[PDB]
Amino acid sequence: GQFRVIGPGHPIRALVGDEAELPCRISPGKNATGMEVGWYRSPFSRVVHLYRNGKDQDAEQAPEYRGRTELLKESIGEGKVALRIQNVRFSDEGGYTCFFRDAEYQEEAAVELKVEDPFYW
Repeated sequence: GQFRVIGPGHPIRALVGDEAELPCRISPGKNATGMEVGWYRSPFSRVVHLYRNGKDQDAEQAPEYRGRTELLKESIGEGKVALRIQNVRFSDEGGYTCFFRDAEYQEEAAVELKVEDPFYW
């Protein structure tokens, strides 16, 4: 085996109508720009976002995420990425799984999203 994939040890907190950033990275950090990086949605494992061969693969993500997601690559050269989901809604709450795949090697990490409507604060 090679690297492990890890996410934050806390849930991500987002507000309805705003953006949420779900981070994940490989450890130890190394260049992931050339790897396949993906995010899937619990519990049917629908694809939230898939990056491969240096491109976001719009056609491979589930229809509902089209136009709502971006993979932030600022730190991908150091093995870290963040899935940015726009216009968050309560239905986005829950579990997500991130994965980094290098050739035949792949690892994953679980990320949880909590959502609140600030109007009701």
